[PDB]
Amino acid sequence: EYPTVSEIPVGEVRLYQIADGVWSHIATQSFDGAVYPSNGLIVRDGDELLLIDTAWGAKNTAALLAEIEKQIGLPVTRAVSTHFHDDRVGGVDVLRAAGVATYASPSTRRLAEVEGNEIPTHSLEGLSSSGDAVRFGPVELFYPGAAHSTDNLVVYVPSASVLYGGCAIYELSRTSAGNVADADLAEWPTSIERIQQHYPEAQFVIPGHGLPGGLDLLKHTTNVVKAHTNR
Ligand SMILES: O=C(O)c1nccn1Cc1ccc(O)cc1
Ligand SMILES: [Zn+2]
Ligand SMILES: [Zn+2]
Ligand SMILES: [Zn+2]
Repeated sequence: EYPTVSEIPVGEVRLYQIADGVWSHIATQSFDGAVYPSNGLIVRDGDELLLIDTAWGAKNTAALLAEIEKQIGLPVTRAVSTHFHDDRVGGVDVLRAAGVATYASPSTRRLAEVEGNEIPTHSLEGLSSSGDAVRFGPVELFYPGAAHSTDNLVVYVPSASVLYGGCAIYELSRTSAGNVADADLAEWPTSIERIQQHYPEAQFVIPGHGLPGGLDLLKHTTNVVKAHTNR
């Protein structure tokens, strides 16, 4: 069973194997009195690991590295942050001090610097235009267009048919929008459409928060976004 927020003390990290050589990591963080679960991804690349997104803070990200060594035992050599918010880049300095090469799009690096969030060291080129895709080792990176944020990327694992949608995709159990201060409401459903059209073969779909599912998370997200648009 997939872990939920009441099962994870803030400061601890769970791993959940999705497929051969593909895990999610789950952590929790408090914000404005409430506690929120958050996902990232781990993809085996030969005898090293590619990390997708931090565990939302320095403390959680150190625990993330320790759980990975405990349960997997392979080195995390590169990390990709899928947008500039703290649940994606919070902990980047911990990754760098551990010798992880940290990556993000120029768009994400630029926004992180303006917000005051931690800044991934390396730039991911070739992703500035909606529909752009580039290979990054064992995954494909895809920029669907602005949605939850103007810079959000999605990540696809072709060997396992795992689509990591990040925060542009909502879990089915989430029926209201949430933190859309930085969203492009007008373009969000169009960007989701681009994800559908580019990865129709996806078997598993991982949201940035909550329970994985299939491609029906995409239509669900469109519904929730349109309802918030019509407030
Ligand atoms: O929406 C987001 O992307 C986000 N990032 C940090 C906090 N949130 C809001 C949230 C709301 C409900 C949840 O189950 C989980 C998260
Ligand atoms: Zn976000
Ligand atoms: Zn988020
Ligand atoms: Zn729904």
